Amino acid sequence: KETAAAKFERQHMDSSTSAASSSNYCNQMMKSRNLTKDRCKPVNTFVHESLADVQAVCSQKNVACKNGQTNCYQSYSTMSITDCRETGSSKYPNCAYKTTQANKHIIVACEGNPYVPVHFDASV
Repeated sequence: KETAAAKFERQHMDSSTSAASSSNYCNQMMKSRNLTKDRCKPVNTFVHESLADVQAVCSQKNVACKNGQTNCYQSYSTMSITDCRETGSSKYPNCAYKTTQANKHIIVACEGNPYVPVHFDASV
């Protein structure tokens, strides 16, 4: 299984593109990253950075995760994120998304050795 840090990578990292170049970027992109291989995942976010850049968020500002958990961290600078939200009924295998390209600060849930983003939580 694609656990914690690898699952973050799978779900989020899109470094090859600096931004959602299309209003339908998420539709295709979601597929290639294994996210929609069985079911069309209702909501997800891509993050247009390297892993190294996002590891850098884990030691900026400590925050609470959306549930209340103490192990989420925010960057002092805005990051290029692409929110992928299902539109017009996301059916398998023709998964249908609405794409948002935004430059917002990110909350990554971090741990491990070396200390790495394991889960993405919120863009603020």
